[PDB]
Amino acid sequence: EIVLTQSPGTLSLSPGERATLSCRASQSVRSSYLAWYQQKPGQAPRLLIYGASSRATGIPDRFSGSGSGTDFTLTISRLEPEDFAVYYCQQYGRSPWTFGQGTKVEIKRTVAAPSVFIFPPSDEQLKSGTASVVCLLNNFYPREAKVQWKVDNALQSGNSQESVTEQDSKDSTYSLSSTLTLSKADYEKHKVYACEVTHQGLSSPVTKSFNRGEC
Amino acid sequence: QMQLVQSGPEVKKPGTSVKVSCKASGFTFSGSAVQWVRQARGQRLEWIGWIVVGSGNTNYAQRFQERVTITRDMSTSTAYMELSSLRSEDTAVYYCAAPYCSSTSCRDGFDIWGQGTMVTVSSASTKGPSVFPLAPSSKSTSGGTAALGCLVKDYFPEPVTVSWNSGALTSGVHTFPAVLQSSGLYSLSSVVTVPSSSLGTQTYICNVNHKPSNTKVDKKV
Amino acid sequence: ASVYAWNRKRISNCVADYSVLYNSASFSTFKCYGVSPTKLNDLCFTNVYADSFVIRGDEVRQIAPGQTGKIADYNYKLPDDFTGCVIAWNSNNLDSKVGGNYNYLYRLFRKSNLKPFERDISTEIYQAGSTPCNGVEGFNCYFPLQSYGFQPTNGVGYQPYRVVVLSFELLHAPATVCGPKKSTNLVKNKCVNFNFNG
Repeated sequence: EIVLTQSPGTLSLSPGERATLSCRASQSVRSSYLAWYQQKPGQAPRLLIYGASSRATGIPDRFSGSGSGTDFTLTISRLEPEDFAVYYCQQYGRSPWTFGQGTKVEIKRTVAAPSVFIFPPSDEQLKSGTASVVCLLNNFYPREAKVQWKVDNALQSGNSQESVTEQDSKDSTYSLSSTLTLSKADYEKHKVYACEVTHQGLSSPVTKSFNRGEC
Repeated sequence: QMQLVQSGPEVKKPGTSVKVSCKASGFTFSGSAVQWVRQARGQRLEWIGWIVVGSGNTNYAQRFQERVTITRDMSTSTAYMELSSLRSEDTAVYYCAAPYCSSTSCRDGFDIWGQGTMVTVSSASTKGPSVFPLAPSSKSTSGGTAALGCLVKDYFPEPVTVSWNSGALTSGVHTFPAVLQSSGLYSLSSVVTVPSSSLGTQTYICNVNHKPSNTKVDKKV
Repeated sequence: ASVYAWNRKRISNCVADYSVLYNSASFSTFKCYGVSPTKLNDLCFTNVYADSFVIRGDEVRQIAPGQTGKIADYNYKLPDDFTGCVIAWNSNNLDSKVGGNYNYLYRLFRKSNLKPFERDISTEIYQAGSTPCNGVEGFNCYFPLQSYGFQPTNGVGYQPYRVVVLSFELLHAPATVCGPKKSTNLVKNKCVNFNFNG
């Protein structure tokens, strides 16, 4: 019954500058009834501001909510390098209580270093009758990263999933572990294997390849 | 101390039913209220409903308007959430939250949150893991920095703990998130970046541990 | 009435036949504080107030001076120097019917504890938070009355009971509310030891 859009989708402040996340309501709400939480990866969210203006217990002095009649904003006075996480709005109108889309603030200061790597299917796996190929783009930046898969010099359709890491502390960079698997006979069908990436700092894909019977 | 102690993880089946409980301790539970929320692995949060501990009045979301029943026990200070006609597309983590309310007056926000229980629902029974090598391609990858790793494929259920050289090799390790296959079994890869001069010199072994099957597998890469 | 509106009928102007009613063959509980239950016929008072309500059998034990719980805190608190009797008997034959009985209410929330013998019948929305409820029902704005789930096929624990509390009060009064005086037939023409009316 109440819609809580949350923009901007993501934010990139080096730790310490002054930030604002924003959520909005399309109906009537009692201004003390919208609260903010942050959730670190793997943990339950903690209460930060209730009443849209009152800090809960233990929260730093550095934050303060704004909370208009239906126009809501949480001022960040600074990022203390912990605070890079997601945040959520939640309303208590007599209608069903909803949650926002969730906004994530990422850390920058990360040299984009995408090294495209390959790992051929093993011998006992081919024995097993299925196929798996691994393509690892390590220690790269930013979140934008797309990899397509070159086979037979034409694009093949589905049959590939994705898995990415969250920002490691030191390098701040990302890594994607994309596995392209295949069937049995069609694995013994095509000769040319590849994985290629389109990147912001890497304009030209490596498009690394190898052959059947050679590695 | 203000806290909730919540239930344990479970594995459930399509068409079954589950009941989750979380106890309250450290505050006057007789006057507070409890709401239940669920969240998939990295999605927008989802609200279920809430119940007043004292009266017992409830409230449910329109999606779950019919197939959820929330109960409570005043005697032992425990709240139960029951899900009926469960399906495989509800695998998520369930949190129960309640405000700190102590006998005089109490907060307008849900301060206390449980640790959350993960409820897993798959037709796959108990697969067990299988480690595999990632041949460091000495033709191209054995230059400066070189990477090898292990492939943990088709295991059920989570989690699998992977470490290298019995915990000695910790820098440069990348444990990747588990992936759910269409077969119902989980899968993740663990790689490591090492100097090419020591890729052949030092032997690299990964210790893949899957507690549900108690499987301990080491593999030469 | 519901226990939150306990009814006070000032019984008086009449012969106080207590030890007459005593053996009604129905009373589960009959506790008399400060006066002998079988000699109450001889110990008589100025005014007797019969405070009647209906509670569930698990809650009767709270109805005693100095007791604590839910009934004695937010519905009806007996005085700590109470001198009187308490009467209660099972009444499930009457006050429950198929489908339940939801015409009985009892207060569930209150800011401050009832001072002994205080009646409160407000319908205001209880505010357990820190913001004005401004006459608006919702979170932190609760209605204070919860009904009773009276069903004839429960156990005795939730099974309805009727309760009457006779509060014997005594002032500097002629105290007409007293039990019957027995009489013996007239025997004449013998040296007897009489006691006529006075």
